[PDB]
Amino acid sequence: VLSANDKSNVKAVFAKIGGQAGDLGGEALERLFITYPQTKTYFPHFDLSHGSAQIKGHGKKVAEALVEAANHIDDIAGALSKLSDLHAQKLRVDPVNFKLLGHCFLVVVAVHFPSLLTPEVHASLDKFVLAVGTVLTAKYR
Amino acid sequence: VLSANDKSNVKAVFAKIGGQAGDLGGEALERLFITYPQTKTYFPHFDLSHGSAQIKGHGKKVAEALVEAANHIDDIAGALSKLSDLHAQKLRVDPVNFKLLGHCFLVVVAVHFPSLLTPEVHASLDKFVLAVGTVLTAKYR
Amino acid sequence: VHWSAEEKQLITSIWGKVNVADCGAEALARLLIVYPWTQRFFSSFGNLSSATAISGNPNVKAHGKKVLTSFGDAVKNLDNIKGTFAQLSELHCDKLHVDPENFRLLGDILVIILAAHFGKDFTPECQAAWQKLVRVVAHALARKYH
Amino acid sequence: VHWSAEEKQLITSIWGKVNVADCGAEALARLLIVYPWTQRFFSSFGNLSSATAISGNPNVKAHGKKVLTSFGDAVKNLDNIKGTFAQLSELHCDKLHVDPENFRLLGDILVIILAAHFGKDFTPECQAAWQKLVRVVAHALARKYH
Ligand code: HEM
Ligand code: HEM
Ligand code: HEM
Ligand code: HEM
Repeated sequence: VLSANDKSNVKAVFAKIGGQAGDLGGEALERLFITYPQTKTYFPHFDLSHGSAQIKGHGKKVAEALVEAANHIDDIAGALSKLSDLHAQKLRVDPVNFKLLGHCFLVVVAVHFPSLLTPEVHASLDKFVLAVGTVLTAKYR
Repeated sequence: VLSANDKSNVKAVFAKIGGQAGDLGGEALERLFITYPQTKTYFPHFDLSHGSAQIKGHGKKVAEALVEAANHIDDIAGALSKLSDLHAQKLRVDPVNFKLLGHCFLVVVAVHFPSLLTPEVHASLDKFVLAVGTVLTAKYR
Repeated sequence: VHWSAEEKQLITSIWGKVNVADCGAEALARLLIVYPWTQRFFSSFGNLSSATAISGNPNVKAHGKKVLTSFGDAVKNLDNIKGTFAQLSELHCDKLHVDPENFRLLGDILVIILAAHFGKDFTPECQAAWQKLVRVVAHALARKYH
Repeated sequence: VHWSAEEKQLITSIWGKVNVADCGAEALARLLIVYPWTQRFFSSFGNLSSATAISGNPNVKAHGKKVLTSFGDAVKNLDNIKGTFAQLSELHCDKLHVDPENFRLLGDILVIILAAHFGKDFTPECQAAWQKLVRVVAHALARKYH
């Protein structure tokens, strides 16, 4: 579970990464389709070619719910009410596909924002994204 | 998450398996050490030889917290307050070692109580033991 | 990759007593219900929006018989699970993209389902012997990366 | 088990720029903190009850250098990861009993730690190439069952 310092290190970081989203949330999905092609099965409607307006733009959407999900660090289930259904009942996204995205999100922050993500911050950030998906799988687990 | 019918099928079953605990909770640990020797590393203080007073008796303890954990189906974190620390901070039990036990628990009920554990009941039971451990790992996740 | 003597005799002294039909739908109907992000690969299977239907579809019915019919190919040929499910190692990878965990998950459904069909005659050792057989038929498929 | 041309050139055009010492404790200090049920195997390592200490122990310090020194044995010999970590496949199984998941977990710590040490010069393709290298050094050890 997140305690204050979890919830607060996960704030600290999101107070810096406020700058960029279609620049940072967007780089973790290009990292997802490249390292894990397989997850391209969820997007036949999409173009996945290096650079497109879909991974830029749906990219910019994924940061938001993680940014939003950070603003409501105590009640995230409700703060991601629609999303958890659209992912768990409708699209039916295999559980593991979250850890990879979650982990994909860590890389991009390790890319651009090194000297924030210290080991402890790493932990918090992990527990967070790692419970962001939990609340997205809610419907099946 | 558990909805009513989850919480109620998980009652139904525990209203039958009330009969046996040092007879049923005890058979899922003999199943654990035999299928997964490795988990014998947590018990150097124990005798694990087919039949002993330790796996009978610590066995009888594990059912209880699962029986207790069933009686408080809404607030299980508190209902297993001590345990989650003694397992997560002290002994430091590898997360996966729960699913195996959890799964070990399913077998024994599939052993003795077939025509309860229907597919749906299986699901509920799964979600339950599968969230009993979650609340036991709480401290690390 | 090694098979101790009593193991072989045990996975068969309990294999040939399996009703490949009845425990066929059972392993599959259970896997669609208790792990429903898996129904995503069976959209071409018809109406699967209820246990009653997941238990009861004809397509699911006779895909099960096939899936468990694939474990009899593990049992008879206990030294060469490589070669047997090598073509299914591909189809469960390059064609569909089914995450290793899922296999290991059907694996347990299966070790649960006979533990219900055989009662006391399915003993801890016997379970030690099958949940092991799972982890290898499970792995034979897990190869097209490695 | 196959290594496409640009992959080899890439896991090394970035390997030799690794400070085996500094990114050594880093992968390990991170793995003890963010996965602390793992500290259980390092009780013979001294006081590990704080990040400050998990970062700062001498024993952890010079076990790291060793652990990452084990990945240079993957890089140079990219066709034979079988043979290299075959003795470590045992010691990470029959001796200690470390669940496969844990490896895969150190694996990610490691793919995170250079993504911090190399910034923009560690690109998605490059990541595609290492997180892959993880999954194989990760698997070489995962064998004493299979
Ligand atoms: C960090 C965890 C995740 C977050 C925060 C997230 C966020 C979002 C958001 C904000 C949407 C847009 C909803 C809309 O406007 O309709 C969405 C949809 C979607 N997500 Fe995720 N998601 C996550 C995990 C995943 C994973 C793991 C996958 C699978 C690999 C996935 C695949 C999809 C797909 C296919 C859509 C629908 C796209 C479309 O039809 O336009 N998501 N997600
Ligand atoms: C269904 C999940 C579990 C339940 C309900 C459970 C229940 C319990 C209970 C009731 C105790 C006794 C506390 C006491 O009297 O001091 C205990 C202790 C213990 N448990 Fe578990 N446990 C679970 C999972 C696990 C797992 C997965 C492992 C590792 C394989 C494990 C290993 C231990 C050990 C080593 C002790 C201390 C024994 C002793 O020192 O006497 N438990 N657990
Ligand atoms: C791990 C044990 C498994 C075994 C032994 C197994 C075996 C088989 C067999 C015998 C077939 C028939 C192919 C043919 O006759 O052409 C098949 C195909 C298939 N399998 Fe599996 N399978 C396993 C696990 C899984 C899992 C975990 C999934 C998904 C989560 C899955 C999904 C499928 C699908 C969708 C097909 C194609 C059937 C169709 O055309 O609709 N299988 N497999
Ligand atoms: C997956 C990547 C890993 C690699 C490449 C690796 C490599 C190594 C190396 C080089 C040694 C030194 C043995 C010697 O010189 O005698 C070692 C031993 C050891 N490893 Fe790992 N290892 C990995 C993962 C892990 C994991 C996941 C754990 C536990 C969760 C672990 C725990 C240990 C322990 C406790 C030792 C013995 C050190 C001692 O004596 O205290 N390793 N491994």
